[PDB]
Amino acid sequence: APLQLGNCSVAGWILGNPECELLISRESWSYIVEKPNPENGTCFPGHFADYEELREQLSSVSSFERFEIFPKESSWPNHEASLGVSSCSHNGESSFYKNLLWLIGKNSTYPNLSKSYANNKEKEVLVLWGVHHPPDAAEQTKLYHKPTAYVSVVSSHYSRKFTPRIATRSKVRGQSGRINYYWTLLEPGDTIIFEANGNLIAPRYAFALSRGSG
Amino acid sequence: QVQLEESGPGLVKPSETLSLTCSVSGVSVTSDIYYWTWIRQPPGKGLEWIGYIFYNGDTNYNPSLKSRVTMSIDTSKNEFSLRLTSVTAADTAVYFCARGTEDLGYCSSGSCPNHWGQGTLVTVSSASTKGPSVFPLAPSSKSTSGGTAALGCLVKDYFPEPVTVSWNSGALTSGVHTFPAVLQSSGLYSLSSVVTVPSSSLGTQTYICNVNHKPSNTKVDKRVEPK
Amino acid sequence: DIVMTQSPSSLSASIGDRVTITCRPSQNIRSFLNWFQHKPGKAPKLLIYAASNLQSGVPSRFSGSGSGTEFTLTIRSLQPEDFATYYCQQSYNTPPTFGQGTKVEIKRTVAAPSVFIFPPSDEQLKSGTASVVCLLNNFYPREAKVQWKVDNALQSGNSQESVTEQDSKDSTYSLSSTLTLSKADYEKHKVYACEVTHQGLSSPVTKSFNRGEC
Ligand SMILES: *[C@@H]1O[C@H](CO)[C@@H](O)[C@H](O)[C@H]1NC(C)=O
Ligand SMILES: [K+]
Ligand SMILES: [K+]
Ligand SMILES: [K+]
Ligand SMILES: [K+]
Ligand SMILES: [K+]
Ligand SMILES: [K+]
Ligand SMILES: [K+]
Repeated sequence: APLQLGNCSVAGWILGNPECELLISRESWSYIVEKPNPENGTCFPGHFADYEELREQLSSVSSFERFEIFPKESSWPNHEASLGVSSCSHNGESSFYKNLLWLIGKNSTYPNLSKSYANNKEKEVLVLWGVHHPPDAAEQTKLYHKPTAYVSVVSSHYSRKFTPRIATRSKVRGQSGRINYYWTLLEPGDTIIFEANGNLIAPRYAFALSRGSG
Repeated sequence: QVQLEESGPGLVKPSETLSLTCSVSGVSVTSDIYYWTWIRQPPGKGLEWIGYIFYNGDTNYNPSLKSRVTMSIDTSKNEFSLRLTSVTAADTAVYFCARGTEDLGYCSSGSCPNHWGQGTLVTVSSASTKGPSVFPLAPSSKSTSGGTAALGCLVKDYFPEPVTVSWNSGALTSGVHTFPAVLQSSGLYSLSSVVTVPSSSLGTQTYICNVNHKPSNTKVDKRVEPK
Repeated sequence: DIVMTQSPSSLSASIGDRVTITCRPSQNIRSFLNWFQHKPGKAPKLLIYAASNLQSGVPSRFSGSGSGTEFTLTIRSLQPEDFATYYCQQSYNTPPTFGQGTKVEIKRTVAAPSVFIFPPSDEQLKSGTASVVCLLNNFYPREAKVQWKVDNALQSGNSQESVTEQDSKDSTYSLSSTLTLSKADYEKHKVYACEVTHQGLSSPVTKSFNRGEC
């Protein structure tokens, strides 16, 4: 069947833009009908890696199951989460993507974190995350309590290291900083590992899925 | 915050090389995210992009400028620069330097300068520098016209642009009109500055126009007095 | 190569009016379009980024809209400080390109010039050239006809005009006409006259002087 995204882009839907949640749910579909110009997507500004590839790889899907890869209320004992940002508002209140978690310091510190997930499911798992690039050194210290930071993500088929680039960008949706979005398909039996000492927009919801109508 | 200020030769002869320097303050030219840009506005025209340069050495220049375009970056002075060769009159322009911030989600690389300097005028001709003569435009003996009289100064026969004019060392600004220069048939420029003042004040108040032609180092204060 | 066509090229509007400036590129450029404001002798300022995003320090009256092949800058309640030339800029293909510009001026009521004539200076006269100057002060609209008459003969080709930019407080223009003559010829004539026609004058105004007679 077809998957309808209403006023939303593939990015807004798959990241969980707060305005892209009333969507009629679907565990399978043959194509993605999306508007030539969706209004709701990356509510927090940034570059979305490999985006056309993701649209194509999600265009036809035989099984699609959301699951809490890193359970929000139980997986982050030493960090807090942002309560929300104005550019991602819902019902007149600051919010954020449903599928990511904006980790911030706790008790004036941001401890090193290391988090792994082994795909014991028997299908590919789509994992999505982001890296925050604050507009100035004062926001960097305010959230992450250190001037520089590292984010690392590694699987048997994905490996990349990220460094926040602190600089004032032109405002987009009122925001001078940026969040760049990344994703990978974790194969059955592989493990993905996240390591960071700051600037990680962590995965909260991931997706077990069967690409292909077959 | 960031301050960018262009400096350069106000006058350059044809077939010669144009050199221009942007002094950057508040941020380091060593950044890996920020890019540096030159833009130009030919007289009477709009805005033409010259090119960009990144500290990684990646650069891109406007095809229109063929291969007369060079930019460089001086980490020691925190500056960037532009070099343009085989200059013609078509290169006469205000030159702008600008910073941008790499942002691939909303801009192609090095293509969105967002903090610009005020610009600097570069005239290309073989003509010679020359300072101006300043003459008084006296308030006429025919006074009490509307209770208001007009006086001023004529600044004639100079090259190249620009000239600046003030009155009473900055104390008189209301009612001043300093006109844009015209290019006379001699190839020299001329302009006038005028001011309307109460006719009541012609005997008591003193009025002086301060003119400055930096390229000839001419600074002149001309007393303007009632006829 | 991407050619940026703006409309209109100039416009006059009243304070409080809603102004619309349009930009069409030669191809689709998505939202890779920015708008700048430029005042003579000042640094250009980026008002809108990526089609719709307000920048810091820019009043909420400024709005940007559109995508692909049509863009619109809207200024909702025109203010005197909005006097400027506006430019759209495409950031989609390598040679960044700007529209030709749209000059914004202020519409106001008709105002007649006050007219003044200035004989050449004795100082000048010592150098062999004579400049006679005519001043049209604080008028609107900009269109005016200034004719020089020497001993009642109409001149032509021996004068040059210059006009100021619109005044910040009264939205008026001022203008000078300079008549240039040899000293020898100046000394052969007696009656120098500047004749002014303007919409605010119910008939032409003439200011004149008699050489030698103050
Ligand atoms: C969603 O789109 C609407 C326009 O329909 C816009 O007003 C709003 O800012 C967008 N919100 C998010 C969270 O994307
Ligand atoms: K993107
Ligand atoms: K995107
Ligand atoms: K924020
Ligand atoms: K980096
Ligand atoms: K804003
Ligand atoms: K004179
Ligand atoms: K007229």
